Amino acid sequence: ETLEALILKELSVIRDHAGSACLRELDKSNSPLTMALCGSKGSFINISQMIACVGQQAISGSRVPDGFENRSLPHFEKHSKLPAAKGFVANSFYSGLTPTEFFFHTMAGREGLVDTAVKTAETGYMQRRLVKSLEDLCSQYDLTVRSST
Amino acid sequence: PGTQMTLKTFHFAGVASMNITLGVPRIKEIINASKAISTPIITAQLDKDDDADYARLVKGRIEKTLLGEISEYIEEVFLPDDCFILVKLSLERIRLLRLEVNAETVRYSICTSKLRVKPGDVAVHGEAVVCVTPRENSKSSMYYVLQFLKEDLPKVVVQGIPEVSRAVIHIDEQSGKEKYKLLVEGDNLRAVMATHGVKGTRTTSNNTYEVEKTLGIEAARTTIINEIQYTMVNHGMSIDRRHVMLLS
Amino acid sequence: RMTVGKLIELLAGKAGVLDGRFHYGTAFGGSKVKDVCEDLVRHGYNYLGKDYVTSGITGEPLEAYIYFGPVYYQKLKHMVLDKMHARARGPRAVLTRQP
Amino acid sequence: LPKDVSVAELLRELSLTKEEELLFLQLPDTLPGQPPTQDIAENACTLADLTEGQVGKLLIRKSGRVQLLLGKVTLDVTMGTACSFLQELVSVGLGDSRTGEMTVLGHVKHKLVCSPDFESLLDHKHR
Amino acid sequence: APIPTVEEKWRLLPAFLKVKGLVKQHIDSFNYFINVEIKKIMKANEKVTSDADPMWYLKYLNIYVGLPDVEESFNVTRPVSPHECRLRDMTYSAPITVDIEYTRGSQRIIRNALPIGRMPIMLRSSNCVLTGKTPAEFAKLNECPLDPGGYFIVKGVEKVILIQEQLSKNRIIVEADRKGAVGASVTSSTHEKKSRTNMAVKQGRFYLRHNTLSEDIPIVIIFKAMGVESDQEIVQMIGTEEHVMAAFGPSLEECQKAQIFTQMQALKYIGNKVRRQKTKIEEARELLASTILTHVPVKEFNFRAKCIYTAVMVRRVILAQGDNKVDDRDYYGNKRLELAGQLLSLLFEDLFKKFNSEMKKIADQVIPKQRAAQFDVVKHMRQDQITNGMVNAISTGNWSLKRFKMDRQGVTQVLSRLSYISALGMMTRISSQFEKTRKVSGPRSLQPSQWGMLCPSDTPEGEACGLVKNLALMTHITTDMEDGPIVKLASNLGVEDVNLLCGEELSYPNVFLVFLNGNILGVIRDHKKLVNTFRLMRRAGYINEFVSISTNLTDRCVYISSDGGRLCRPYIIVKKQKPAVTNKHMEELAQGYRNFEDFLHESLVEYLDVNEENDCNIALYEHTINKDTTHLEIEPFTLLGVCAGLIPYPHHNQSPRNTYQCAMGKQAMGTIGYNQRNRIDTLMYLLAYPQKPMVKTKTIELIEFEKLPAGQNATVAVMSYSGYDIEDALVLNKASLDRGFGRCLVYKNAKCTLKRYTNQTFDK
Amino acid sequence: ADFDGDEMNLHLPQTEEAKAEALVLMGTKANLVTPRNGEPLIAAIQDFLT
Amino acid sequence: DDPVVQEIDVYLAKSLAEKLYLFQYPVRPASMTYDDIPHLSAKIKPKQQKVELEMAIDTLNPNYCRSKGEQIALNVDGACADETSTYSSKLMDKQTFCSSQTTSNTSRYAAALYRQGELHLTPLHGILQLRPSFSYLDKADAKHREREAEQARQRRVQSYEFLQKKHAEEPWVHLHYYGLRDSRSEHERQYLLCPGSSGVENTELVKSPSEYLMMLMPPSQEEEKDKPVAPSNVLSMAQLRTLPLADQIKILMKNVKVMPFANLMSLLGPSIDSVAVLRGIQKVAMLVQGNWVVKSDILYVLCRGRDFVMWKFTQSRWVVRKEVATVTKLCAEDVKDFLEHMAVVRINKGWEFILPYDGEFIKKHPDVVQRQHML
Amino acid sequence: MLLFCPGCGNGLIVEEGQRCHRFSCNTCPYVHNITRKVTNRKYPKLKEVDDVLGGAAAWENVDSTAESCPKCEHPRAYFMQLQTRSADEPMTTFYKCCNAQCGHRWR
DNA sequence: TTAAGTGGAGCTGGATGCTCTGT
DNA sequence: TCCAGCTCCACTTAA
RNA sequence: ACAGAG
Ligand SMILES: [Zn+2]
Ligand SMILES: [Zn+2]
Repeated sequence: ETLEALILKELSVIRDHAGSACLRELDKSNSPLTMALCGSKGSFINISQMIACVGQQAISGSRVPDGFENRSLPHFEKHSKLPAAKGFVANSFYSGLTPTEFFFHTMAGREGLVDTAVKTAETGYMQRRLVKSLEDLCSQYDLTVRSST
Repeated sequence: PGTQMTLKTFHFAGVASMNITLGVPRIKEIINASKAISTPIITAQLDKDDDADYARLVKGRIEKTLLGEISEYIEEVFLPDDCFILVKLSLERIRLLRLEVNAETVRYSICTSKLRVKPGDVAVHGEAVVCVTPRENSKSSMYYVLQFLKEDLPKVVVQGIPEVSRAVIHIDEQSGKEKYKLLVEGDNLRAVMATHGVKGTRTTSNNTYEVEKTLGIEAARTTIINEIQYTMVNHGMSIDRRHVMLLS
Repeated sequence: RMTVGKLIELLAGKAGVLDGRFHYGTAFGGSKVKDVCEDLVRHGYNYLGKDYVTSGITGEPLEAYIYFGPVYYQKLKHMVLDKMHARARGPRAVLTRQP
Repeated sequence: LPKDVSVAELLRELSLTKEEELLFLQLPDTLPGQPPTQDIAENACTLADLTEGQVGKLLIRKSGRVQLLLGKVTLDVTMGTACSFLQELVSVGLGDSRTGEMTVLGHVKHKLVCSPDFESLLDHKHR
Repeated sequence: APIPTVEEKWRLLPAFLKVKGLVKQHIDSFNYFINVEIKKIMKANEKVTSDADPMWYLKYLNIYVGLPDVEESFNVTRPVSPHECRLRDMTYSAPITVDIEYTRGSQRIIRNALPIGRMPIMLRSSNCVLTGKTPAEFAKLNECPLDPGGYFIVKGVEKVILIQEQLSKNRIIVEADRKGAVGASVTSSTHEKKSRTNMAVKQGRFYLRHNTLSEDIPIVIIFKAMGVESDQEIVQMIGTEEHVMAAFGPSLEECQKAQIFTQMQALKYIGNKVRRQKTKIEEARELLASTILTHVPVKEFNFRAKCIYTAVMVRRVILAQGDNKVDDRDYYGNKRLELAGQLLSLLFEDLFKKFNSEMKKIADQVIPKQRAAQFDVVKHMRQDQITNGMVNAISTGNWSLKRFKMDRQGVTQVLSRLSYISALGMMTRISSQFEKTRKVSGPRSLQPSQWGMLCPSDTPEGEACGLVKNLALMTHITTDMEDGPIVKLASNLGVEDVNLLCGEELSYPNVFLVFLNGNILGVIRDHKKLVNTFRLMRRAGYINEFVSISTNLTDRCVYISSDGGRLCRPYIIVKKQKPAVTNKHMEELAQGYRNFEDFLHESLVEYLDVNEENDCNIALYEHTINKDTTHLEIEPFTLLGVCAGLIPYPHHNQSPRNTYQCAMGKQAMGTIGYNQRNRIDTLMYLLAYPQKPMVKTKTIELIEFEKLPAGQNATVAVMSYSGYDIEDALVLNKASLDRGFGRCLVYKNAKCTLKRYTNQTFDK
Repeated sequence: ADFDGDEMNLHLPQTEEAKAEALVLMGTKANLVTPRNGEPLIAAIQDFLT
Repeated sequence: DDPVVQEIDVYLAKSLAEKLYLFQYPVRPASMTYDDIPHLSAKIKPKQQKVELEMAIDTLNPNYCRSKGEQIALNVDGACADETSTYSSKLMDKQTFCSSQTTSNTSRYAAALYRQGELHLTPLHGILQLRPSFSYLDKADAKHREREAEQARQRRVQSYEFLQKKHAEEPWVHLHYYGLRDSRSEHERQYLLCPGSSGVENTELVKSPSEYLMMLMPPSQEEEKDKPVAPSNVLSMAQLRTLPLADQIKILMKNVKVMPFANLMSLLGPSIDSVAVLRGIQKVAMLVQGNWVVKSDILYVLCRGRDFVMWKFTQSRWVVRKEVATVTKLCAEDVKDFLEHMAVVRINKGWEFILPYDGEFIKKHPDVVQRQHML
Repeated sequence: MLLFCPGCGNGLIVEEGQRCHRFSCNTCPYVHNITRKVTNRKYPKLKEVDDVLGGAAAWENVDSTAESCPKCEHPRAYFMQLQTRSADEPMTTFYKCCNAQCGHRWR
């Protein structure tokens, strides 16, 4: 777990120092740069991710867990904790992705999709309980807050 | 904000450990007001907060320390006149861990919820060895119960609090100072407020039931306010304090 | 949303209608960007699709260049003529006298 | 304890001591023979069909290979799971209708497991 | 130095699509059903016998399926096309003909073709009229050359038996309980009986639980019931390590507290715990020989091979409690897929047994009572027991079989004809096991075991995200093998029998077990020679090419899986850093000298499996090959399925965008087929002037999408105009819509029946 | 809402009191801030910020 | 490598082939043998081999608590009955052993007494495992319980009671035990050997390695090949090696029974040598002065009329005349099947065969200069 | 420890006789008199020591004529040997040097 | 010796998002 | 699939 | 009862 912190430190240096090297060569009147400076749609991470370097793909906080025995895919050697073999995508969205990087990116995206799809039964019941418990409260004329009874 | 929280990652309370339930299940655990929750934390402040030598004494004073974790070899000895179990305390690792335990303390830690062994059955022949002569339990048990105590006696506690799972010394980063707070993943607030060396006037908790049982209803109200507002802040949301105040 | 695939489908289709090809967009391969940039310059267009545009309301040219090309748009089944709906008052249920 | 190999077993039983040792060897299911006028179907030819005589030559090679050359075919010989319990090779004789003799012949410690070399039987005519 | 590259390596994939994968899975399962399984079910039900009045018997001999027919008003019979059965709202079936041998006093009376039922014939199977035809002869049947098939026709609608996803039977699942304890379980399912057994460690001592016993009985009493009476042999079969004996000790100490030291005492203890349906001993001995661990066979009440198996279970629980290596259910070596044939086998078996029971009831009613004139049962062969059973179980979508306790719902769906991709995308769906019970978030994710077997992006968006999936482009689902030569080969490769040893050899460091679908074939030393020799015998054509092998080095097992319904995928063999396929081989494939089966025979292309590519090392491209690589990927665009093979440059997008296109691409307006005008459906959307795409994937050429497309090429400027295009809105052109852009047609339906009642009157 | 095949509902009140409780309480000009913290929600969006 | 060490001869013995068992004790280690214990009985049933031994444990040793032996003998035996009784005295003196069967067939296991220089094999008759019996505790429980307190289709063969009634019909066979230390044990240990020469050639074991691979691994209940090459040796340069022509000249001799030999030499393959492929092609069919046509005994109604009409292909270059076609004695219905598709019609000349006298004398081959008339 | 009867292979229990303690079977007369000292040592796992010695602990292993540390060549360093697991492990040696403008950790 | 008040363990009963759009 | 009440049973004190 | 859509 010490090694994981050093690798997630070093692989976040590559994304940040590669994404601060694309924003120094973009001219003004670039369209995503204008749309990120005015805050309308987008951010700097999106520009630096579809120009320079897509970041480390993380499923629930850590690197890509092993699905097979002691490795992530059959395409990598066993017990290897390399950057590329556990979810780091060295390419951007301009130069395309490789098959293992595309599969890891899809693993990282399906978690967002399934949290969006699980959230609906996760929150509305809680709001139903809060409304059925709180709805009798009313600020009165003598500046109190009293219940129904 | 329950629909807005994507149940995000990267949350460790700044220690790269001590995983905490945040997001929608944290608000769910607060408003359900249950008696026991996953991942409790009792954050304690130390009074003489200058040096780490003071912090590890009170760390070992509350953390669960097992007898099998301080004994170098635990053996049965069969004899032509007797049979017993012999435990030699590795006193070097007692001296390094800075603990208040010797053979007379281990004798007192035995006879607390173990098979009803008698205090006469346990002797203190040296300053390390502690022999336990077994008896007949006589309630669905044979005298060959030495195999029960051979794996059961290393699960008795000699120093610390029984409910605390683990603990970690936590530091700050600011340049003005360097002081040592204490993160206790446990479920006994009254025990951490009572050990010598822990500033009991300034320690808190996550679980509202322990705060209600120890400090009262008004501190439980303040804990509900602070914890709902902390969970809402850690996910990029912002609620005026009058709403969480009305809920509490 | 970071769809760069639309930005390359547009350019590849534009460079493939000018000389009668079907540029492949095969997964993990396909026609590259460097081979469709050179088929636009050979036919007189810009090498990145962006074209000089005179506007149609004022008659004066736009400042930025606009990015022309054919994209394959498909029509979906969700039409508004089969989703418009309005009840003032009408038939009610039999058990619960509500619509 | 280290695990012994068949060349290390067939070296100690001739060089270290001349004393005889009872081996218990497992052969494959069909041995490369024909049932001699046994009222047949190309069925299994085992040791319950052959006669007495030299049935084969056992070839121990350099670098630990042990082969059982049983005619035109070279088989392969490997050690089995090492048994460490009491095995007794006994005899039972029913020399009469309801009474007879039981005799113990010795003990069995080591095991051999024989298997055809499918790579060498396969490389002559592939499929 | 660059490794040399074969550039025409792609051409194995259009050769693979001639035979296997891409609805040919459904066809190869339905032909498997109607060609072997309808004979094998009839074999195990070959004779019915009346209880009263013996020396009377009905004997089935041979069964058939035949050609599709229609039974018209005036008893005239004629073959029929599938489109006539689409229009008239009738099923598309063929009469089941069976010849029998019965007794009317005269002891041998036989028939030749007795129609007992009608089997719904799936399209483009072996008995359909569409197979083996030329594209100009589909015109006389009103059928498309590109309509894939694999769907039924029942009462006018098109229904698809979907692919199910089920866990593998006869396998030891070592898992955690709700309370934190670690136990094991194995769903011992055979053809005759399904039942789950357990292994609970609730007090630190091992208990066994079952649906027959009213209380969980300790495991040492079960060992003493199964013929091993010494405690030493039981602890031998468990294990000989120190902590294993320490963990097992408090179970011997429980067994010695009771007076159980003898087999008859243990059976008398078990018989006092059996829920009642010679009692105490024999209802326990028949229980342990027929119901608990009912897939491990006992031959003549010899319980050795079941003792070894239950000791393997207890040892795996003991080793898994130390380090929490529980088995995940979501690894797809443990999932099996069940096609249309294996559901219709169960359905037809239950219907045929109910038919024989109804016929035996009629026989026992009219043999002892009525008349000395010997009746024949030909006058009681009612056809409407089998026909209406098949049609009602296909059309409604429930398969409630009382014999097998199977209570499934929602199997069949109506085949969607919105576009061409929607019909082809539905024939590759895999419904999941859990079916939306609770928000699991555990199997809804994307595990890495789905490499090349299932599609990454093609899933529905909403409540079924991850619970409805889709096959990849180059996958294959196996069927049940004959299981013959695998045991006869494994017995000649150094596998000792398991009976010839005590339990102490199981705990050796150099002794591995071998399994075959859950049963122990024995032990073996030098497992690498076993695995390599078995793979050479698989490549050389002796063992069938879908029999996988693997090695779990942690649990010390060498698995062999000859079972049916597991996912395979082809690969190119690599031997000492060079691919076995040369440019000469692909030139010989392009000129027509050979086919894909010749690549299978010559040890050039071999099928892998999800359990078997856990051992192997695969390179994606030829320049990834290093010295420890045994296989080469053929095409990496086969990772994406059928509906994601429309997307151009799909590796440049973000991953949810491909999912939203896999949702939208099944809903685009287009053209159904070449018979889209002679077709009367409930709802049909067409486009006026369709155009084929300008940037196209090779998957589009492989599934012939651009012969009948769905969409139009729009000239698109990308700019901000007029402010009516803020969030996803788009501004059209009035003079393009007037010229035919986006023009669509909507066809609907209105049917009306005019029936004649039981009273002789009629609608008019 | 996001205008991508999105449907929305409508409710016409039938009484004058239901009109006046909808216009004063539930107006868009009287609900420019969220009740949560008091931040404006009806404001500029994309192509009105760019 | 070469067999540098210990070319050990293997001999096969048969004198104990019906007598030799292998008993093994799963719960007794390999050091604490039963060589010293005084055995009492040795029982057997010869079919369904179930060997029950009995061994006597001594009493005067300190490992025999007599205070427990008196109690267990009082529990098992009647207190003073002794008419039929498991023990003779007032104590437990025996420990009875009960067998369980390992395998049914032992045709593959063989015991091996290795002497110097050679190794003798002897086939077993069975392997039995001998576990200590606990029947006397259940007999003690029996003495403790007797002190105080037109039928339908059936299945009995797969039950327990009929099984015990079927096994116990075999009467017991008693045997006299002779231990390892006895002098009879050395005398009956030499029947594991076989007397013979040092050089013995076996007229068995003649099967070639391909025949042995075919024998142990059988063909899958009979083979069916039609198209290894996707046209059956008929298209894709009209002949192709995926169905190997050198392995199977027969399939093209069935298919293309009329063809020039120069096409066969070009399409059979370059790697196969010349005189070997001439000997492969020559034996499968007839030849007519350099015209190879199918062996009619394999193709097709008798072969005698077929042999005489193949001689008619040798007689006249105008193959069969319409009267001589009747003389050659073919199937009169199948004259079009035998001659029409295989020849050329010219007017009033009968049939002109596809293959005239070709250049085999132009070919360098000297043996079918004279083989065609003896064949 | 489990010990099993050579006769029947049931599990032995310890009991007391008239002259000695005995291992005894429950199902056969076999007994074994404990004549001499017999033992069974578990050797369980001890605590981690990594974060226990750091930060100026009470070490004592330094001696007169002790070696200087290899980098600084001064004796301003502590060194110690400890068992990291149970005391059957051969003790490992470790040392740390702390000098002005110099911080290092070595093995 | 036993009456009694209170711990711990197993059983039981409840719950799990909002709508339209079609067959 | 997760979680509060209800009821049965050993476990000490006290007379 | 199933599939869609937001
Ligand atoms: Zn004993
Ligand atoms: Zn220093």
